Amino acid sequence: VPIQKVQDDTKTLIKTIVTRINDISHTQSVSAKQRVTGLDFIPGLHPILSLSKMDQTLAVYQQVLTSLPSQNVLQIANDLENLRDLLHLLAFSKSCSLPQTSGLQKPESLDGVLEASLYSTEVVALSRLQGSLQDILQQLD
Amino acid sequence: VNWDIECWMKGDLTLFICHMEPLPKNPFKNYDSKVHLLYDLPEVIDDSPLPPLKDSFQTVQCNCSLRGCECHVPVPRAKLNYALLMYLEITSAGVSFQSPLMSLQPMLVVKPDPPLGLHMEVTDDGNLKISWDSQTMAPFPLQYQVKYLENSTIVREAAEIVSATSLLVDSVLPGSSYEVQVRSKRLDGSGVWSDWSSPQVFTTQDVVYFPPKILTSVGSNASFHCIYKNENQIISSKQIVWWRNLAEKIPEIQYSIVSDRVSKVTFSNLKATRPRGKFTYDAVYCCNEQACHHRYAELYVIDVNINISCETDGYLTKMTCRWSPSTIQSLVGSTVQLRYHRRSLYCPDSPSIHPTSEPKNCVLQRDGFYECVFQPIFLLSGYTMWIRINHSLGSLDSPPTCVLPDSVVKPLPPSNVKAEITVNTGLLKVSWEKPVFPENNLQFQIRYGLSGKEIQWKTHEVFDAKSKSASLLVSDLCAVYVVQVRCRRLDGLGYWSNWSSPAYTLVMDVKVPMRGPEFWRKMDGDVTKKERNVTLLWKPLTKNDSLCSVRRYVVKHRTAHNGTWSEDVGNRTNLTFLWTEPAHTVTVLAVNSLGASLVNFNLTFSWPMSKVSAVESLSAYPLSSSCVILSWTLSPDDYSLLYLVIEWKILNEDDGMKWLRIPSNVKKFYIHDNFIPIEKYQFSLYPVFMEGVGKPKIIN
Amino acid sequence: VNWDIECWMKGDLTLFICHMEPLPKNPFKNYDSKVHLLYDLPEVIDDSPLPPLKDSFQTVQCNCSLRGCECHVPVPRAKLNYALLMYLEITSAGVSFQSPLMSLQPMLVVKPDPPLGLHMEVTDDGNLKISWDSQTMAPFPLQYQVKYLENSTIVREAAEIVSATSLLVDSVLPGSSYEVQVRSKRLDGSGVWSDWSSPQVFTTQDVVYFPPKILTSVGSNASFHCIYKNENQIISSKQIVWWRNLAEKIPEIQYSIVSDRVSKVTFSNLKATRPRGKFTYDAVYCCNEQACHHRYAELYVIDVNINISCETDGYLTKMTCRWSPSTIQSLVGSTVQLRYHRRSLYCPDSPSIHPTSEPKNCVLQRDGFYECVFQPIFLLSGYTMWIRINHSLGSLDSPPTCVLPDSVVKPLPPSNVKAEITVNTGLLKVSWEKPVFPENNLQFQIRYGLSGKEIQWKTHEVFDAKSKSASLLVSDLCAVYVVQVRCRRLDGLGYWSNWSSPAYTLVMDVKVPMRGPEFWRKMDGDVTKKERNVTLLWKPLTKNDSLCSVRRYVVKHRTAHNGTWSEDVGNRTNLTFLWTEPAHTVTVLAVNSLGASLVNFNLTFSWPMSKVSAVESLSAYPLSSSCVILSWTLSPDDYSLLYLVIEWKILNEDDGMKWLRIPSNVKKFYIHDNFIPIEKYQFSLYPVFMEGVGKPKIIN
Repeated sequence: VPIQKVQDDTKTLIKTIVTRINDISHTQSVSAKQRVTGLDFIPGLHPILSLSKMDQTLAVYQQVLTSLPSQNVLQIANDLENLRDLLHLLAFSKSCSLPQTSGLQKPESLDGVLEASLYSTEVVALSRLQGSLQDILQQLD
Repeated sequence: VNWDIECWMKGDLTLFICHMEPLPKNPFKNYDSKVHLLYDLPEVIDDSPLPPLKDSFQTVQCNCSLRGCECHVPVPRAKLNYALLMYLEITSAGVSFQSPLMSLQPMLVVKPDPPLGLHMEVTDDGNLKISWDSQTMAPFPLQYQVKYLENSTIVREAAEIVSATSLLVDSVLPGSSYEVQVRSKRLDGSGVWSDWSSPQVFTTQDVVYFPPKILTSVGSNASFHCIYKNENQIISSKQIVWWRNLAEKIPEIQYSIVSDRVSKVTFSNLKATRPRGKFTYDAVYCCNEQACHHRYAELYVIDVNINISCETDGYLTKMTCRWSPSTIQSLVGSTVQLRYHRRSLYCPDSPSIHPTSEPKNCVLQRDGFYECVFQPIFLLSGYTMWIRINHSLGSLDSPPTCVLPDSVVKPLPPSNVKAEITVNTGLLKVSWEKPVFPENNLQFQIRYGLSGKEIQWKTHEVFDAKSKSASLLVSDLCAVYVVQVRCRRLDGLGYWSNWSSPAYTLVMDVKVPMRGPEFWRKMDGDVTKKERNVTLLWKPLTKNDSLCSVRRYVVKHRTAHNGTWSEDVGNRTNLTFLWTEPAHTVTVLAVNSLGASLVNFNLTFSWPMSKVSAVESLSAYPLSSSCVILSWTLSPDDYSLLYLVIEWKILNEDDGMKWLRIPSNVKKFYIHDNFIPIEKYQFSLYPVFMEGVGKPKIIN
Repeated sequence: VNWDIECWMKGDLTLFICHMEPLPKNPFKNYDSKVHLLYDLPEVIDDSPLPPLKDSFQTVQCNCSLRGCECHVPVPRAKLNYALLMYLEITSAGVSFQSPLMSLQPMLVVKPDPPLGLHMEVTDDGNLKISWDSQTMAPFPLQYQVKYLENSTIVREAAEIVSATSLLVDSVLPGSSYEVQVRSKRLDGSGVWSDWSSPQVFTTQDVVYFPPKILTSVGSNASFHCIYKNENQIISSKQIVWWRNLAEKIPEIQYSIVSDRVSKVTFSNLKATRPRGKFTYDAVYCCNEQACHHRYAELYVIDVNINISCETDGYLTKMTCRWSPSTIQSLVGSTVQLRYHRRSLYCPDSPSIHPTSEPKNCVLQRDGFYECVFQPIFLLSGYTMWIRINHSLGSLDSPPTCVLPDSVVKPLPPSNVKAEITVNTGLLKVSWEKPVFPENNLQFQIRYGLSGKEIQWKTHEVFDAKSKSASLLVSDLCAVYVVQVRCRRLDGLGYWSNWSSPAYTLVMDVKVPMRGPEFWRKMDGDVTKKERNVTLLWKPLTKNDSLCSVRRYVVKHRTAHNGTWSEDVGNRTNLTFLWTEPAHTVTVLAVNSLGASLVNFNLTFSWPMSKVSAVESLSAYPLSSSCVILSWTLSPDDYSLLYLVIEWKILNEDDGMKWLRIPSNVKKFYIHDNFIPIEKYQFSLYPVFMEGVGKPKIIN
């Protein structure tokens, strides 16, 4: 398959999910400056550069939101599984034969915070993934 | 043999327990030692030194085990204060040992049960309250010993003895655990200490809110509290910044310091809370300046309000109270109930949620309203009512409301509503039968309009509570009218009755047709014959002339010899009759149900003045295809002409004769008709007199 | 005492069974003979001649009956290959008999279970195929003996040994019965023959169709075979003529001779079977030429070409897939299931029926289709679709279809579309709000038209995905326009949005009137009177002069003394004013919301100039009742005539006034109006100048 359509597809689908999160989080306008304790297992205070690092961040994203019990979230999860597979494919299209290793996470502090603060957890989740994909779309160029 | 004996009264004050342990250990490993407790409970305190009879002691067989013997003495509660005389008989290896008689009061030696309901809560000053229940069944004071184990950054166990059922614990340490145990003992007498209760544990967070959750209403005032611990350091109240939903920082004007470790925030005049996507409240935050803890204080604010539409039936046997749950739908799990208290007097100016309130069943209709139907009813009793919504987080009430059954009455509709036309007056008379109602204090309303697809309803009110009928002016006396009568209480209280049956007016001739028709005559018969057919030619009466109707036409004739006679002509508008007399006049009457027409024209046929020509000249001037001028000159003779009649037709057309009576004073006339110029028109001007018709002037 | 002992390992390889029969018959009728089996299962094969210890043998109490003793020795499956040491202890009448030690291996002596699943079938060549199911648990090969007996006119019995699980019998005799029995035995070793299986009976018919049924699809090929037997003789395949539904002799070109007794017909490119009343199949008849036997072959051809349509919602929440079962109702009983596999990638160039498919639940509607909503949806995942028509004759799969949700997105109509006419440019500018969508790459289609019972819609497309408003050219600047917009994906994928709400512009005067009304005067007042009422008389502006509207008429007056002043006449078209000054200049202004008409008519009244005459002749020539020519001559004096104004009225009529301004250069004019020769007419010609209207010319 041609890679230009793949790139345009990535840009379009990511901005579609941007719209999804934006208008879902409408009753959830955020102040990005506040740090609440206990969601440290979400990085994102950093620029994302490499295919491996963005890939693993996204994998963790999926994993942490697996604890999140919703339905709009479930559709977003489908979206991200699609995006994860296509980023595998784009890394392949780079013609870099770097081995694609994955996994390597511990779901305990996540579940403690889950049983703690579902409200904060989901809202910071949406907001930080927003910022994450924002830096990503900055980085794709 | 030596024995150790412990006796205490059970907490239930029903059993006296004497626990026993042998001393020393195991010199008796294979013998069945039988221990008996012989007790007496004298009923009379008599000051006579008579020894008790040996047959008065009751014997209880003690239960002996490998660890000891326990003897249970049932003591009636009425004899707890009496002296319990008892002694022990122990039989072992064939040898009986009798203990000396002992006297005791079971009330003075009771072992209370351990207290229950152990709870730890934090005051708004940051101070822990260790709370437990007092034993109600105990008729004696209790002293409690409270052993707490502060498992804080500094582990602090202390056992404290209190008589109250709550303990003051100051300055709850954030991020710490606590183990507490409590036991009790009779305050007065040789109290036996109760066993230590189950340790209740209350563990703290580095940030503690109190009261953490708030359910409240719109416009109210409330306050949260915080104790912030930054790592191992408790953050000062001067340093705790409060936040709501972390999107709005609370002004420090609404902060307050109880103690330097304890921060408090204060709010006033709340409004209804909007769900945030799925999230449905306001999240308060305790933050060390910008250091916001992951924990929170949660605020619920709801708008308290609910109405209810109660209506008393016209038969005064029930109310139907109906209300909408549309405002309750926000909080899932909220259960609603209409609570009413009935009052023997009239409704107060301010309905109040009465403590003695009964629940009411209410049925949701397909409309989405809850229907509360009350039966039987008393019209003069004030029913104080409100809605109780039982959410999971407390019970809240709608504003109480009082309804009077007599004040919500809808009367029955007026009956026997009859629409008739008063004869010779033309007035719409509506008669009806009144609905059953107390005091007959009813105000009736009548609406009427033309019967048709669109009834232009006109309303008229009957304030007279004694009136059973009313008369209304109308303009058309020959049309059907739809009439309805509704009523309500004369004082205007309650509701209007629904409109009655549509009363339809019948159409009848209120009056005889106001005029007789204008007729002309057609001559069927040559001049030579003395007999000539007079084909009269008239037209039906219009609405005004017929008024309501012309049931028939009757042509009246007069002659010199035959006198006067009439011919019932009916609905046809012509009459051919033979002319045979020198003087012959014709009159047509328009007869309706009430009689013949009043005003009627006449036309005499006379042979001598059939020769008299009162018209000198006649001319026709066609203005257009739609107009022709007729002008004529009359003879200068003093002709007493009644009127002139213009007869015009297309020549060669014997069926195109058109006639019109015009006043005799007219000299030029304008005829409006579709005049075709190629057709030749015969214009004839007949002079008409009282005694006959004059000889006409004719032009072609 | 003598025993005939048989021992075998049970078919399940769990029990070793030793059956024992005493020899001879009945010398023992009243004694309890206890037979004890002692067996040993050594675990280690050690080459040491150490006798087995007497405490090692396990004793088995055998079940002895009047017919014999059965010994049940549990042999572990792991020890089936081990040496089973065996010896017997028989005690009877107080005497114990011990048999010599016996050694055997249970695996070598196994009696298998009988073969099961004895199916029977006819091959396409006309051969008689026996088949049965092998024992899946046997760890050793099984040899099968097959006994089949042919119940034809001659009874034939055959018993055959086979190593396979099927047997073939040649030359199926039509109208013959075959019963088969199969028994198994281990191929290697002294295996014990299994008991015969249940006999399976297969009776042939005079005509044998194989396959008698074919459930096939449209365009697919079906092959049917025959062995036709007439009476006692098998009809040769050369004589077999095939017929479909007995109404269509299948051509001999479609006849394939498998054998001298087997004729084969093969349908190719099969058409969907038309429902023949109660027949949903094509009946395939084997016939000896014309002698068609009453039995046939069933041919089922279904149309599996069902189109499935899928749509994605604008909120990007769900897929809506639909399809219609119209090709399925032909066969009653077919169960259809959509089987979906969601490929993680995009859809393949060739969608394929994926083995891992998932059952999908879909609803038949009132419209006859089946909807299939997919949730959650995956944007880049290939959703492979197909219906599985599970018919009783077999399951049929629709061609696999794969859908990517992006190309099936139907847009939301844009919100808040606004339509208005720009002022002073007349451009209908339309603004709309773009609904939420990915990439905003939206091609918008508008539709606009005049407001009325029938809107002649005009459309326009918006290719710029960034545009939010546009100005448009409309025909009527004062008529209401109705506008609707719909949007789609600019790439052409997805769908079009529903058309928006009708947008209505508001009618407003885009510009002032362009010309003032033509006004003449009605001259009221005696000539001897210096004061004379001047009744100005104009007419309302047209739609072109007013453009949209004129809100009021303003008459501006000018005098030498009072200067210039204007009088608003509003909506009125006449103005009577007194003439008092020698020169009074009057100008009527047509004013709308934006102001007065730019260019306006003027008319001056002057006593000195009202005496000046520029016309000497004027003649009325009646062309017809609809036209009259006025012919006149103008002065040789150099009168600067602005224009002439023709005045005509009916004499004796003060309300038959009509006027017309004509250019001053006119000498003859045609007045086209309804004209009555009877009445006398006043034709007046008005010379108009700078100084005022000169003295006019009037002809009767």
